[PDB]
Amino acid sequence: SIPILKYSLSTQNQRVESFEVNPGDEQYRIYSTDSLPSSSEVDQIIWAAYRQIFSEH
Amino acid sequence: RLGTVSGNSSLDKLGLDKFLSESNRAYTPRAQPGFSSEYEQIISATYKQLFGNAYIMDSERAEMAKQESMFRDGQLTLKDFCRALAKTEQYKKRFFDSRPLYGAIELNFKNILGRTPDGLEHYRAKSAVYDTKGYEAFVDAFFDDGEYDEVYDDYTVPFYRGYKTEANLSMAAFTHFFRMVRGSSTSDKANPNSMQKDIPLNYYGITKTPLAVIAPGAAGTAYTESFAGTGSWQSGRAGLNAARVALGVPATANGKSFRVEVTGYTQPGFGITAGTAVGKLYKANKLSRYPRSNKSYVVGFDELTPLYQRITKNGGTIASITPL
Amino acid sequence: MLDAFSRVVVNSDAKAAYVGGSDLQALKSFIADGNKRLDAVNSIVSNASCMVSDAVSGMICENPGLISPGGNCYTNRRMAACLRDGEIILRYVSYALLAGDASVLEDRCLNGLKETYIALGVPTNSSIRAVSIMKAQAVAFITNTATERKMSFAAGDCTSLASEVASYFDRVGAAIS
Amino acid sequence: MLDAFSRVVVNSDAKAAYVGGSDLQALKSFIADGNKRLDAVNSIVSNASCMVSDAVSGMICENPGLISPGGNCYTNRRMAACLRDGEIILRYVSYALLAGDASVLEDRCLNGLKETYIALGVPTNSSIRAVSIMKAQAVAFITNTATERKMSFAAGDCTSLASEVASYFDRVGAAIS
Amino acid sequence: MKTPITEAIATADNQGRFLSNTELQAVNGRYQRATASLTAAKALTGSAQRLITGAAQAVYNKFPYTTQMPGPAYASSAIGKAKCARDIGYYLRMVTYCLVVGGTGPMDEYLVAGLEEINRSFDLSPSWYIEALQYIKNSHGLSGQVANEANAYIDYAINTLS
Amino acid sequence: MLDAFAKVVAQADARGEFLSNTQIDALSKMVKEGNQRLDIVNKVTSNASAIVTNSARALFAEQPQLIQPGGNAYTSRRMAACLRDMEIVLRYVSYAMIAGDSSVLDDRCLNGLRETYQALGTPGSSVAVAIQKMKDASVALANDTTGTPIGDCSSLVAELAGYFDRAAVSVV
Amino acid sequence: MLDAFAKVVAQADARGEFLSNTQIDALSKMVKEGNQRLDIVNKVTSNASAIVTNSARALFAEQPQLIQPGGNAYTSRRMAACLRDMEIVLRYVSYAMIAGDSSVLDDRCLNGLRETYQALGTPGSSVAVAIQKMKDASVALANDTTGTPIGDCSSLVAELAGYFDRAAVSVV
Amino acid sequence: MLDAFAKVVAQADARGEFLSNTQIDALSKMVKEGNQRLDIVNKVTSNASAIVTNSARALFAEQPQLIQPGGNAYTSRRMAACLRDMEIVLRYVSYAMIAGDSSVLDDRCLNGLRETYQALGTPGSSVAVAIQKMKDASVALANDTTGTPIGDCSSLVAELAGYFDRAAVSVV
Ligand SMILES: *CC[C@H]1/C(=C/c2[nH]c(/C=C3N=C(/C=C4\NC(=O)C(CC)=C4C)C(C)=C\3CCC(=O)O)c(CCC(=O)O)c2C)NC(=O)[C@@H]1C
Ligand SMILES: *CC[C@H]1/C(=C/c2[nH]c(/C=C3N=C(/C=C4\NC(=O)C(CC)=C4C)C(C)=C\3CCC(=O)O)c(CCC(=O)O)c2C)NC(=O)[C@@H]1C
Ligand SMILES: *CC[C@H]1/C(=C/c2[nH]c(/C=C3N=C(/C=C4\NC(=O)C(CC)=C4C)C(C)=C\3CCC(=O)O)c(CCC(=O)O)c2C)NC(=O)[C@@H]1C
Ligand SMILES: *C[C@@H](*)[C@H]1/C(=C/c2[nH]c(/C=C3N=C(/C=C4\NC(=O)C(CC)=C4C)C(C)=C\3CCC(=O)O)c(CCC(=O)O)c2C)NC(=O)[C@@H]1C
Ligand SMILES: *[C@@H](C)[C@H]1/C(=C/C2=NC(=C\c3[nH]c(C[C@H]4NC(=O)C(C=C)=C4C)c(C)c3CCC(=O)O)/C(CCC(=O)O)=C2C)NC(=O)[C@@H]1C
Ligand SMILES: *[C@@H](C)[C@H]1/C(=C/C2=NC(=C\c3[nH]c(C[C@H]4NC(=O)C(C=C)=C4C)c(C)c3CCC(=O)O)/C(CCC(=O)O)=C2C)NC(=O)[C@@H]1C
Ligand SMILES: *[C@@H](C)[C@H]1/C(=C/C2=NC(=C\c3[nH]c(C[C@H]4NC(=O)C(C=C)=C4C)c(C)c3CCC(=O)O)/C(CCC(=O)O)=C2C)NC(=O)[C@@H]1C
Ligand SMILES: *[C@H](C)[C@H]1/C(=C/C2=NC(=C\c3[nH]c(C[C@H]4NC(=O)C(C=C)=C4C)c(C)c3CCC(=O)O)/C(CCC(=O)O)=C2C)NC(=O)[C@@H]1C
Ligand SMILES: *[C@H](C)[C@H]1/C(=C/C2=NC(=C\c3[nH]c(C[C@H]4NC(=O)C(C=C)=C4C)c(C)c3CCC(=O)O)/C(CCC(=O)O)=C2C)NC(=O)[C@@H]1C
Ligand SMILES: *[C@H](C)[C@H]1/C(=C/c2[nH]c(/C=C3N=C(/C=C4\NC(=O)C(CC)=C4C)C(C)=C\3CCC(=O)O)c(CCC(=O)O)c2C)NC(=O)[C@@H]1C
Ligand SMILES: C=CC1=C(C)[C@@H](Cc2[nH]c(/C=C3N=C(/C=C4\NC(=O)[C@H](C)[C@H]4CC)C(C)=C\3CCC(=O)O)c(CCC(=O)O)c2C)NC1=O
Ligand SMILES: C=CC1=C(C)[C@@H](Cc2[nH]c(/C=C3N=C(/C=C4\NC(=O)[C@H](C)[C@H]4CC)C(C)=C\3CCC(=O)O)c(CCC(=O)O)c2C)NC1=O
Ligand SMILES: C=CC1=C(C)[C@@H](Cc2[nH]c(/C=C3N=C(/C=C4\NC(=O)[C@H](C)[C@H]4CC)C(C)=C\3CCC(=O)O)c(CCC(=O)O)c2C)NC1=O
Ligand SMILES: C=CC1=C(C)[C@@H](Cc2[nH]c(/C=C3N=C(/C=C4\NC(=O)[C@H](C)[C@H]4CC)C(C)=C\3CCC(=O)O)c(CCC(=O)O)c2C)NC1=O
Repeated sequence: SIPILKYSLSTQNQRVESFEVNPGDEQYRIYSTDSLPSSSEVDQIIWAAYRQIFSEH
Repeated sequence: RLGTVSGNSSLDKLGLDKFLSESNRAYTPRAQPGFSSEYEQIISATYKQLFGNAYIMDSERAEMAKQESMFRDGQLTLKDFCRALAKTEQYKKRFFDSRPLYGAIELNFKNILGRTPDGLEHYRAKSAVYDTKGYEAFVDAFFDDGEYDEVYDDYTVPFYRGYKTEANLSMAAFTHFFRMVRGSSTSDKANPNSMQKDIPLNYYGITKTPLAVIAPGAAGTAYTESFAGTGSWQSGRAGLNAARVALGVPATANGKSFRVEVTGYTQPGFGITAGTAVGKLYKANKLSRYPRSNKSYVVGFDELTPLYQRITKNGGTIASITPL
Repeated sequence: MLDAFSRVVVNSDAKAAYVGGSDLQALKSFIADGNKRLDAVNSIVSNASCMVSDAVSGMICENPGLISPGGNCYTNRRMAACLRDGEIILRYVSYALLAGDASVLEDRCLNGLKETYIALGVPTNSSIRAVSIMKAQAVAFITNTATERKMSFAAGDCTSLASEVASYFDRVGAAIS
Repeated sequence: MLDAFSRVVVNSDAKAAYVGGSDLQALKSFIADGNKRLDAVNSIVSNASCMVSDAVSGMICENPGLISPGGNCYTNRRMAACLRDGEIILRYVSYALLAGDASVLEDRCLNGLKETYIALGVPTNSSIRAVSIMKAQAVAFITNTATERKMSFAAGDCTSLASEVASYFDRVGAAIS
Repeated sequence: MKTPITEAIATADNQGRFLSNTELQAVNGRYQRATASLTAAKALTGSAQRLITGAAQAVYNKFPYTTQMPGPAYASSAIGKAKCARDIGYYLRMVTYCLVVGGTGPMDEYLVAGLEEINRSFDLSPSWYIEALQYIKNSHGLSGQVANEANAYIDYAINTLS
Repeated sequence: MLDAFAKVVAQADARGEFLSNTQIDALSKMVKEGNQRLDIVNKVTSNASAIVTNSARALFAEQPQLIQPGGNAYTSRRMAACLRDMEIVLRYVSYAMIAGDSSVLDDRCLNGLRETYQALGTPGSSVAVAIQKMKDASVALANDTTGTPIGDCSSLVAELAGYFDRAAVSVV
Repeated sequence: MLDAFAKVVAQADARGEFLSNTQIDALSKMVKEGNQRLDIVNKVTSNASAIVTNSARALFAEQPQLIQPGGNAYTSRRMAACLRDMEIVLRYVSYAMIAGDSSVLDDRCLNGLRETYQALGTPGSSVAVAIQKMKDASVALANDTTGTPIGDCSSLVAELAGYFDRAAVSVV
Repeated sequence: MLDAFAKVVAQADARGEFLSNTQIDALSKMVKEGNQRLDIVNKVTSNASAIVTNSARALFAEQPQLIQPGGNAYTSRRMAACLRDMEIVLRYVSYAMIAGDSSVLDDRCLNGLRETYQALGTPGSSVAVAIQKMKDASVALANDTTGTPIGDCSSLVAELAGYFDRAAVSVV
């Protein structure tokens, strides 16, 4: 029932690997709910969800 | 084997065939002399019944070699004979001293009375005797009550009774009763929810919360989720258990909600190509995709279909599904 | 178990007040309407064998797949149990209306019968079709508009009371739901 | 509790089948050479505790570090429970042979033995290494192929039932696989 | 609760990293200023009843309508003045908790999150608490680097009310 | 998931040795049915709508409960929920028949099916007749040699009907 | 995730009072022993795999059924996943060593870890041996006097032995 | 969700049963009171922040143990989450005022609300005494004769009480 139009990929950075074991400084900070956060650290996830899906505005 | 309407019987395949086949009553007002294969069968019945199918060897049966002989003339069974077996070192090694006070209480109800106490007001009446009047009146708090002098007349053997509507316990005491009874191949110690070092029902027996009654021996019955309360008053954490309530706008957005109970995943299984990704097999922070297994989900009716795919293409077995 | 008379006490306990004249005005009118409720529950329990007759022989004509060989009311123990499982749940709401509080219904049966029933294998939509067949069976009896048996009451209007036994039986059905 | 005489009556009551004599010929084949089951049961229950005598002794000769520090059959208490652990399951094998179904090893033993042996850390590989040793130990008294002993038989093919114990030995490693 | 120690743990846990020499100077620099910050926490603790009631009067001198206007959100009564002194005592207590842990952890969790829901509901102005905190900033009577640590966590509270 | 070649290697690693030569010519009987498995797939994958129309034609006739007002499959999405559930019990059996075991059958369909019908209230009585109305409908459909030569296929008719009854006992 | 400083703060706020004078010098004691605690975790991160491979080769020589064909930790996909769990608990005790408490340790590692070891079928008594095989090697380098000035660091390595003991209890 | 018209669809829906003529003249009585329904919901939601903050203020007056330190509603995180749930019941009661039945109030807001509170530890007897302030601040708000011409709603104000006492018995 009308599948999607079969587009094509390109060259990007996310579809190769980095060879970055122990990544240093520009890690983008995995906020997660398996690390069992406290109630002040659930609040640092909800701000990161609002900053990602909305903007900072 | 599994079946509810398979041969018209709902609970013979739940694990209670021999607990509903036998009745274990004794027929003579004193044990007759001469024949020692008709009343030693009663004793080794009670040595698995009262101790909860624990291994009593003969190296400790001959340590307790007085207390059955005084039953053969002088004590009654169920009122005095397993009462004397409840005052032993072998009873005090398994159900009193490796575990806390409530865990000694809540394993004694399965041993003595054949039920699970509900709430804490049944834990109130039993633990008002230990802190005032020792251990011997603590064990004999059970044996001289209305809960013991009515269900068994004094020459049967105390069975399990925590599933019937004549045993007016609760409806939650059904749901604890198959946490306590896992077929006829377990014990107090060979029980995964609590070993001898632990306590079976800390939160759930107190707060009367009912649980997922899993049929034992099923595919993926190796699951029990752990405990961490949530909230900032009790300074708890978030992320360990899915909620038992399912309220809100995602309550009735996708229809009626459900609670699934996943047994556990591994690292081979996530890809849709039947193998392991050969490489470093991890991220940099060296955790799994499901970094602890035996997890659970809350999901509505209109997304039961892709979630049942996404568990089963990934190596997760399902314990049960309960609606909320 | 809670009473409605007990309900104003714990209302007045965390508030740490005494009992005033303000919340007392609900309970003194509850006294003089007590006989009207006492004229209700005696006919609920005395036509109870008809209400468990039409509990289970009525739900089985609108899904006869349980008397089929393989169904969930096929054998004569499950035939016996379905006659028995319904005559306890109207015995409990006869207790619940004299206290007025639904918590005696909750802690005794309605905390956890749903978790048993999918391990006992019975369907819940069959149950609430058998719950609601006692619902309108109940509310005929309190008002005296029942057809084949008409009983002795006084004259008035207990439609505040007749909503209350309808306020119980949906939560009977929502507990299984 | 199921057996092969009553395996069909939980099959035929899905059909509500009054059993005319077509399906009963397997039961008339079950009563035909059930003496070969009976002549094998007396070849099992008289030679029973020498099966378990080389079970764990056959396990520990190739898996040696379970009597080591940090084993599982280290002490006398740790070892003698294992010899009753194997003798219980071979007692429950031969209930199913004279009955004719796979009832008794599932509705008592493997209604919860997978969570048992992981509550204690019983190693599932070594608790099937002994039972695979006890697989071929239990076929030789039926076959009369043994290096050491001969049982007074009559000479036919019991290979329908010589692998039926191995067709009970497969689903004891159903859950503890 | 963010501390310097529970922040360098978190960037070590992001990379799967054992605690290297990078994360052993973030926790060492807390120890070279835990000396000056714990004297400031001990000094603000002792002079609490001077600083709380003095700041409650300095609000009332700048905003005299708050002691005059009727209605429950104002300091015109006995119990209205008691709840204002409770509030500056709540504010000054979280300053001293930050000097113990070395960062703005305890006033993020117990004070700042959910504060604007209260100040709009109960009709309390955020400029009533700037004047209470600007008293405490230049009337604690500390000096040197002991004053530098107390003046850091006071105007963190001014910037979350502004 | 694991297959019929994998289990005799799963008992070659969990036992721990090399190959016995009696383990090699037991796989000759797998290719004695190896071509004969392949045309058996053509009797069920070319008749995918054909079994699941002809079975649910029958199933509401002697059992008219499903079409009752107040019956189970009443709305048209519930009646489409029958057709998406009648075929997968035949689809994963068709995955099990090309496999030679029931590992992927238990992995992706069966484990989680008794309790899922019980939470929804769809009966365990009549989801076994949907096995049984397609059980005899593929015993006839696969026992004919229209296109392939003639010989012995008396093993594999007791294997695809050795998988429907496995699905019958795993749901009731 | 709490610290030692944040645990005594959070008990003060739930009582609703300032910190006592006996509590500040209890924490002023804790900051002057900071360079002892910085010297401990510098010893067990500069040997953060020479602890682990020498604890693995100690345990594998002692218990031989781990490496046996058919074993729990036999194959090389269950060998790095054995060395993963031996390396993260040396990581997460060293986070709990620098914090001063162990509420980082149980919630980010040990909350239900013996329940996931129940689901995998892992012998958990031997991993508790491996933590104790790592525990004494961790205090043998904490007591090592090379390169540091000599003083008394007695109760800090009994705190470090208590963190390994809390890890080794709740994995069986 | 269901309103009053959606009741008798699904109350006949499960027999097929059509709509009989003796029911709908009671339902065309309800549209005579349709204009006395929508003023009355406009009376509640115009004052929707003056019924909340005037009854939380009269809650902490009589119960000072909730705003005292170590109380349940002590911090500013848990004060905002006390005024959040005091307004949530004010939404779902007025949703049940406009609809004609309870079945969105006790399906989206009261289905496990006291067992939310037993797990968190809030006093479930004390949320009922805040709701009964909001019952008396809204029933006495919806008997004013300004803005409308005086009409007897005496029938329609018992329905507004009857969901406010349904949240008074849900939370204990
Ligand atoms: C001997 C090789 C010469 C050389 C190679 C070089 N290439 C890169 C970086 C990238 N190459 C790609 C291209 C792809 N990535 C993909 O995943 C795919 C499949 C779709 C392609 C075609 C990309 C995206 C990068 C950048 C990201 C990355 O690091 O992988 C680099 C790295 C540059 C750096 O300094 O990091 C090198 C060195 N360069 C030479 O000098 C050789 C002549
Ligand atoms: C030498 C150690 C003992 C041992 C270890 C062992 N563990 C696994 C597999 C898992 N362990 C976990 C638990 C966690 N993983 C984590 O990353 C974290 C931090 C968040 C925890 C708490 C999980 C989830 C797995 C499975 C996924 C994985 O590979 O990480 C295994 C592999 C078992 C398997 O079936 O793959 C082994 C071998 N086992 C032993 O024998 C030693 C005593
Ligand atoms: C007509 C046949 C019988 C019947 C079918 C029926 N099934 C459902 C609902 C579900 N079935 C499943 C099971 C699966 N879904 C999958 O995608 C897979 C493979 C991965 C399986 C094994 C699930 C998850 C549901 C719920 C979601 C859905 O609807 O698909 C229903 C609907 C129940 C309802 O009341 O709406 C019906 C009617 N039921 C019968 O009575 C027939 C005998
Ligand atoms: C007057 C305040 C009373 C009180 C409130 C209180 N509630 C909570 C926490 C929760 N309440 C709920 C219930 C709901 N949340 C919803 O979003 C909805 C509608 C969809 C309902 C019915 C839930 C889920 C929580 C936990 C999440 C949260 O809101 O924080 C708290 C604790 C807040 C915390 O962070 O721990 C309080 C204080 N408790 C009282 O003592 C007053 C009587
Ligand atoms: C005992 C007989 C009581 C009594 C009970 C009442 N039954 C009422 C309605 C009713 N009764 C049945 C049962 C019967 N009718 C059938 O069609 C079938 C088979 C399917 C059976 C067994 C049904 C189904 C119903 C309708 C309920 C429903 O499904 O919603 C009833 C209300 C009518 C009235 O009398 O006003 C009552 C009171 N009647 C008595 O008075 C004696 C004491
Ligand atoms: C007692 C002597 C019984 C008896 C038992 C049988 N044992 C049989 C087979 C068997 N036994 C072992 C263990 C043995 N082999 C070893 O290598 C070691 C030590 C390292 C020991 C203790 C094994 C491994 C096997 C084979 C099982 C298999 O193939 O996996 C057996 C079968 C035939 C046979 O050997 O006789 C029997 C009948 N024999 C008796 O008759 C007395 C009564
Ligand atoms: C007990 C565990 C040890 C031990 C510890 C001592 N170290 C002492 C002083 C010291 N340590 C360091 C290095 C350390 N401090 C840091 O700030 C950092 C990283 C940034 C590291 C690795 C320094 C620089 C110093 C001197 C100044 C200071 O204390 O920070 C010390 C005091 C010496 C004394 O007692 O007079 C002790 C006891 N010493 C031992 O012998 C065992 C092995
Ligand atoms: C030996 C072949 C195995 C092995 C055996 C162990 N079994 C242990 C304990 C145990 N096993 C059962 C199950 C058994 N009892 C029954 O009633 C039934 C079914 C009817 C069966 C199969 C129970 C109930 C228990 C616990 C009893 C108790 O100790 O009170 C066990 C542990 C003993 C201990 O902890 O000291 C062992 C070692 N394990 C092995 O490694 C070999 C391969
Ligand atoms: C008929 C309207 C129902 C129905 C009835 C069945 N109930 C069955 C078993 C059963 N029910 C309970 C709960 C029971 N005990 C109580 O105290 C109360 C009231 C508060 C009730 C309802 C229990 C504990 C059991 C199991 C009894 C036991 O195991 O001894 C049952 C099956 C009997 C059986 O499996 O042997 C039936 C048929 N089920 C239906 O399908 C309709 C909806
Ligand atoms: C004092 C400078 C000014 C003032 C104060 C005033 N405040 C209130 C009431 C409340 N204040 C809070 C604030 C907090 N609670 C917290 O837990 C925290 C974090 C630790 C803060 C900042 C809250 C919740 C209330 C309401 C509950 C209470 O009674 O305390 C009042 C009373 C308002 C009322 O309606 O009763 C007053 C008078 N107002 C002034 O006039 C001063 C200028
Ligand atoms: C010994 C056993 C025993 C009882 C059976 C009750 C008997 C009883 N019923 C009512 C009295 C009444 N009962 C009803 C009830 C009803 N009328 C109706 O029209 C409806 C059909 C029905 C329920 C709504 C009404 C309206 C009154 C009159 C009002 C009153 O005085 O209570 C009264 C008070 C007046 C009187 O004395 O008659 C008493 C004592 N009490 C008992 O002690
Ligand atoms: C209470 C004790 C008791 C019993 C156990 C049975 C004993 C018994 N076993 C067999 C009989 C037999 N047993 C065997 C079996 C074998 N022959 C072999 O060499 C194979 C190794 C092995 C096959 C596994 C065979 C082939 C027969 C004869 C066929 C038959 O079963 O009738 C027979 C039939 C022979 C006859 O008619 O006399 C009897 C009566 N009866 C009893 O009263
Ligand atoms: C490449 C894909 C592929 C297929 C589509 C099938 C189709 C197929 N089957 C056979 C070959 C065969 N096919 C059958 C099958 C049957 N005969 C019966 O009696 C049954 C009713 C019926 C099963 C449905 C038999 C029995 C043979 C072997 C012929 C013989 O026994 O002599 C052959 C000849 C080559 C061979 O023997 O392997 C082919 C092409 N096999 C394949 O390899
Ligand atoms: C969009 C929002 C919206 C509303 C809220 C209603 C508002 C509304 N109410 C009335 C009209 C009226 N409204 C009331 C209502 C009341 N009198 C009381 O004493 C009670 C306090 C209160 C009920 C809650 C009465 C008594 C009348 C006049 C009688 C009548 O409607 O015929 C009218 C004039 C037209 C009419 O008579 O029906 C309107 C527009 N309509 C709307 O379009």
